[PDB]
Amino acid sequence: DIQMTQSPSTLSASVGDRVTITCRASQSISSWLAWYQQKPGKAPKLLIYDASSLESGVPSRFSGSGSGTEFTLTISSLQPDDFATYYCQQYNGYPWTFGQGTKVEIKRTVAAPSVFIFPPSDEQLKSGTASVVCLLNNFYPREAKVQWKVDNALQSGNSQESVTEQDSKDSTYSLSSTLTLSKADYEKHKVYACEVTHQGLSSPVTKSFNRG
Amino acid sequence: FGEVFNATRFASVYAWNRKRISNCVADYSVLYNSASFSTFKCYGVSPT
Amino acid sequence: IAWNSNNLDSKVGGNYNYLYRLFRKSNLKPFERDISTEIYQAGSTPCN
Amino acid sequence: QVQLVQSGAEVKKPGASVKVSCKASGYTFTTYAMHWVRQAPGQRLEWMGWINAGNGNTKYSQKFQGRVTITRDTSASTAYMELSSLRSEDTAVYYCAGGGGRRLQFDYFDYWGQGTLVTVSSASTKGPSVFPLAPSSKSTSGGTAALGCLVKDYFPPVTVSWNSGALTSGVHTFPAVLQSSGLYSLSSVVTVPSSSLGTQTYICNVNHKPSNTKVDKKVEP
Repeated sequence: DIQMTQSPSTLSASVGDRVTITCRASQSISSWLAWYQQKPGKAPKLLIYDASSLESGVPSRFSGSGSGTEFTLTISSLQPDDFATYYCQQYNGYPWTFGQGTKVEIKRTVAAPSVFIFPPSDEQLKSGTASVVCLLNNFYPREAKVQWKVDNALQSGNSQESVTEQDSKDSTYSLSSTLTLSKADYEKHKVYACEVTHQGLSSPVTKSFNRG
Repeated sequence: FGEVFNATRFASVYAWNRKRISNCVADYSVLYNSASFSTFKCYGVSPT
Repeated sequence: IAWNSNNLDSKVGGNYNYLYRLFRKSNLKPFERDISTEIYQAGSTPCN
Repeated sequence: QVQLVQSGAEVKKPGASVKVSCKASGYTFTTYAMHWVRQAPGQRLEWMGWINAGNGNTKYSQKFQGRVTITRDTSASTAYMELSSLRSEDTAVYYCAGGGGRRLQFDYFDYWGQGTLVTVSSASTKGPSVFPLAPSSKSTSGGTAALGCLVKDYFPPVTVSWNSGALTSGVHTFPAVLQSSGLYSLSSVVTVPSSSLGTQTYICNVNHKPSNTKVDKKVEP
């Protein structure tokens, strides 16, 4: 089967600029391809087909190129309506595949996070499972890292990470780290700490508490 | 044609039988549109 | 002019963008395009 | 302008089958090309198959061979999809695509349905448990502190609001996350100037329609 992988992955930009995307194919393609725009929570919209042609009703900015294997999309000026992922479709052969996803984000001086922790609520303590929330708000870089330190030990597997989507007005990112465990582990441990490593921060920052 | 299509006992595949049928007047109209044949098809010659 | 070309046209596993008529009532007067598609009627029980 | 619309949300159970369908509205049906494609959340799109809205042809995929089927109804001008032997993976969003128009076939999707949501689960409807997220004066940051309203172990996205639209600033509502138990969970949070901590009243507002529950919880710092 034909493999489709896009080398750029995520990208960066700012309004009124040009961007480029690469779509490489495991095999030779005779300029059979298309480019789809997909905003979050919507349906895909087509932009380019046959690797060159510009389909009607789109802004004239978009432009395809390329042949053989390495294929390229490019826009001159970066309008707001350009803020979403973009996929490449091959249609050289059978089962038709897709790319990986190439998103673009507005780029500005990094905003450093504000860290917050919440101890479990005693009502939750009645139920029988323990939940702990470590929070990060308004940090522009997305590839961050959070680790949990309980009784001066690292913790793995039992943590889940959920990251918001960047806001149009805010243009930043926010994150929650949740640590879940059964009661028997809870009182067994005395001190709890989540630690975050961030590009904007000068040094790794630890926030913590103990029971009561 | 009428009797072969309405013969009461047909032979099994291995013992298929022939008829050196000749010197007659075929008429494929009803045979074509008898509205009962689940599979009419052929080659070499068009159906019409 | 005619030249072989599957390196551009034969999407592997099968191309299906290319279709051609098979049944029409009349032979085709030279130099006409007959795009429209309908169903063919043969003898009795005409089909539309 | 051609448009495509289709069914609403579905929820099923392993081993079952589901039937999604989309209705067409095109200026002509010149061998139209309803053409299905699916998307697991946060993943690569995956292509189903194409029905020949002209007559009957049914080219299908190969990873999905032998278990998915597609048909269409001429008079209603809709397209029918069918999948069996479902399993927890096929949790996805399903799409109708096609609609060439000028030529008779393509293999690029130029008219997309607005999306159909399919969830393969083994659980059943359940209400959401709610706990407050109280801050402490330890972390008085610029005279502002954060605060939230957790939701745990529920199944069919929760609409969350604070004091029923009274608050709009700095609100944050994170996306849901699957757990090992097969139940979903969400955390929503917001920060306010700590000056108004002890003198104001904040209560989150949750609506889980598939269980009709409406829960409110005052946060006690």
